[PDB]
Amino acid sequence: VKRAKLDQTSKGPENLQFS
Amino acid sequence: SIVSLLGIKVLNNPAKFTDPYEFEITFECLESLKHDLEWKLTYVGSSRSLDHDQELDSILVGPVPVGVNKFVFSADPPSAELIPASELVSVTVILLSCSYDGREFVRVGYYVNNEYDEEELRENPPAKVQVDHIVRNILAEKPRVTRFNIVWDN
Repeated sequence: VKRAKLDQTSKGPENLQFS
Repeated sequence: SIVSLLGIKVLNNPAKFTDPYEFEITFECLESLKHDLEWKLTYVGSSRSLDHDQELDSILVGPVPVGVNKFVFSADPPSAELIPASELVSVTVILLSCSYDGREFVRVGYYVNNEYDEEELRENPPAKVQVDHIVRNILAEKPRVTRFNIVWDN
């Protein structure tokens, strides 16, 4: 069973993120 | 209810039937959770071979922090082997569900429109289905959300 990284909105880059 | 679903964005819509499903799930969480959340994607579509709904994929959401959380469910597409060979089922259904400690507390149902990419293929549909020629369109703007009252933490 695969895992997904969870993004807590409020804290890091979103539109500017490279992942 | 600790985990509340806020929105879902079907990111690759429309798509090749054979394309993986790409959902951007956003939910709110009010207490820290001891365990993982489990998202499941089920394929539902009329067939003669009796059928037991196809489970397309499962995904675990890691340590769940409090607040609004975003993630991407990249579900595997349906196998050609598990869809009618003689007929293109124009309207199918995908069920997106979430579980906690082995109990589902949320189910989201969507209707999917399926048709051939070619203008002529649509008019003269072959005897056997051309899976590599189907284009799906999830009616994402219109889902049906169901809540199940479940036992959270203890």
